[PDB]
Amino acid sequence: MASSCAVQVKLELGHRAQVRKKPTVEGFTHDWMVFVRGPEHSNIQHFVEKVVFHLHESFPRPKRVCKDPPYKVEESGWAGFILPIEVYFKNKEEPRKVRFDYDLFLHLEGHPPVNHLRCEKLTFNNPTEDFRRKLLK
Amino acid sequence: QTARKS
Repeated sequence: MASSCAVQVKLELGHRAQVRKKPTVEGFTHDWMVFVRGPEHSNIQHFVEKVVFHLHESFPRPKRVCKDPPYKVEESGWAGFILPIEVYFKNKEEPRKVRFDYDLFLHLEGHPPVNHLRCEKLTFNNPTEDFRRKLLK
Repeated sequence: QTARKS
């Protein structure tokens, strides 16, 4: 009653994009990889249920779902887009998910490859005993 | 950066 708890977890979202040696048959010029993980190789699976990357409609079966680490999608494409990522938690009370609009951008041929890192600090105010147990790993 | 699609 007198105490109160805020748990903070760090998440790392990022992506890599490189112009291919040769395009694919449809003219896909880049190979990219997008991911969600924890800093310093920490294990977020303790509290992460699944990660859903929402690709752009032009990909076959755009809803890419990783239920286990590594939480990443490897694709080939030709243009950058905004990529909704949903992170689902091993809990039962709101929030059960968190959403980020991830900007999956590509550089032009002749320009340096992308290696991008985006930080996010999530704060859970007074979670359940079980959920706090897993957040703390 | 390259083109973007919507």
